[PDB]
Amino acid sequence: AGLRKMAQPSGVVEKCIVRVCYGNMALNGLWLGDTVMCPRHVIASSTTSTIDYDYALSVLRLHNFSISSGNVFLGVVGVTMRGALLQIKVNQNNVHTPKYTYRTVRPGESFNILACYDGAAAGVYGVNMRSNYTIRGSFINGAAGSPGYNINNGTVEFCYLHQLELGSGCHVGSDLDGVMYGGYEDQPTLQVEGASSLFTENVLAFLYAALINGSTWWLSSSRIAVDRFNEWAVHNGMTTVVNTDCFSIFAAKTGVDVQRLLASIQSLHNGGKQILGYTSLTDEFTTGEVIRQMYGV
Amino acid sequence: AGLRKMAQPSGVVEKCIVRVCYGNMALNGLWLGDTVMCPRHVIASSTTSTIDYDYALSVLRLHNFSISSGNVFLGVVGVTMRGALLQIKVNQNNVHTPKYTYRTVRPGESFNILACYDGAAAGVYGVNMRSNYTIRGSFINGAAGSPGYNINNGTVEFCYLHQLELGSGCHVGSDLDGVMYGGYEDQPTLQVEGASSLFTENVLAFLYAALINGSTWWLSSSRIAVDRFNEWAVHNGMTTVVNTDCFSIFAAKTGVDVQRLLASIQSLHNGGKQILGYTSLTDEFTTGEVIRQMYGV
Amino acid sequence: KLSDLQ
Amino acid sequence: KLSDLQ
Repeated sequence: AGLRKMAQPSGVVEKCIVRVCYGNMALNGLWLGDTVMCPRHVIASSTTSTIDYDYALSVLRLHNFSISSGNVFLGVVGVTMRGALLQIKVNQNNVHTPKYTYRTVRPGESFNILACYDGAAAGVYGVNMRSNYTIRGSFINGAAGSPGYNINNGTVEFCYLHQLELGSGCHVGSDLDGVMYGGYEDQPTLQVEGASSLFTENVLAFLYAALINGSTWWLSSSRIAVDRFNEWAVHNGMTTVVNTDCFSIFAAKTGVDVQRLLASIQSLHNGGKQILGYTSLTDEFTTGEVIRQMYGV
Repeated sequence: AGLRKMAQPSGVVEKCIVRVCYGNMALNGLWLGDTVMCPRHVIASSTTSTIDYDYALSVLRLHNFSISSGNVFLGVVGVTMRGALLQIKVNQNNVHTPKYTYRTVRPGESFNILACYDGAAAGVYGVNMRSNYTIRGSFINGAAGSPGYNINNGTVEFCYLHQLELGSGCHVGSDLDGVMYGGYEDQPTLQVEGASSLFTENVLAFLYAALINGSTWWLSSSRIAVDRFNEWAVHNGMTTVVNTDCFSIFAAKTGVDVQRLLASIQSLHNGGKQILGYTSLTDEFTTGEVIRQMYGV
Repeated sequence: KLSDLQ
Repeated sequence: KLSDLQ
């Protein structure tokens, strides 16, 4: 009845991971139907220089690939490049292909990361898309191609394929159409991520989950309208509040409306105490996650 | 780079979860072979007054049961009682039963919770057995029967079946032989858990992981031997340091030995600053966990 | 607070 | 710091 960052169960995704090797390089791939999706930088090597990917695809040789699902080798039939991904046609279907779609995450949305190494799932944990389009992950070299997914009502939505670690430690991926999140480039060049504003609706979900669990000292007596808050938010590293309907069930079980939380926020953005053992305001938790851990409808 | 409390992929355990319903009680159970393991308070009439389990077991009628895997309902052959669990024979064998063992975990050991509701896995996350034999989890009503497990070279060791939430909010299970962790009772009584103390070998693993991540402000110059630290430890809420070999690799990659961390542990036990995201010392990462997120073999 | 069987 | 392609 506390609050844990949680992953949705990973079984419907574990059997879609493969190892993708190309000459000296190796990373992970996502095998759906008869196609393996993987970061295009498996086919080019570069420490400091940029990479000419249209050129490296042209000098590609199919018989240089070596792809495996566990210890079973798959035959490479062909390859096209889509964005920062390779689409590799193989000689057989994955019979464990789930019912799935592709979706691109917006900032603030939560999703799960199946952390993979040498073509096998090793760990799973929940993340949240930051406003600068990075995530706070735990990846080392050889984890590229680790996928991110949400399970929505029986259907796996694949939303992320891991690409790189920015110089600052934050993690960047593409969606499964090959679009790099945030417009970052899959290059070893210097790239500094823009400022990350806290996603306010998740901070609201967090504060509500604090009340439901006891934390209440921070609650302000004042009350600010979404309109007046939103004029302030965009200059103080926080997003506007668009939908407030999602919080009515929290205002019920707590007796605090969103306007009194928006007033506390304008003070907390504060040395001090530990709200739910947190020192700053966290936007890791969506209204969804918080309700599914507190109630479960 | 990065440090995330992670769970192991849950796939090989997801197909073992069933819903166990008796009367107006409903909770989860663990279906291995032709038997379903579940907490015994599913057969109590009320769970808010003290329960006499020998009575409840005598007036039990198998036709009152409802056990299901998905929307497939299994029939109940027999029912015996072992500690705080029921062992329920069923007329159907689980073709998806993995290679499995039972193991009782000691304090300081990490494992995975598959959090289930109404017979279905909803979330996966990693926990660590505290010295008071409790875990800091996220469980609400309906969560009992949620298994804790570790995967080992392809064997699933089951070590935990969730049972109750103490008045503090900490969580208690039994092992799969039926024995409660820490001698707690599956009664709705006021129980107060003992003092918790940090498993200091995990705190060292965590400080090393912080030094790798480039966190180093907290390091100290002085150094204390293991035996001197151990007699301070037991009066300041920390365990004794027994095996120093576990860290044999971290020092190499960091150039700081345990004795330097021990002297640093004595200072932090502190001042408004953070380590790898944490504000006090955590014991929830084992050395074998940190090894994987830093290196991988 | 009383313990809650779950 | 340079980006790490991983």
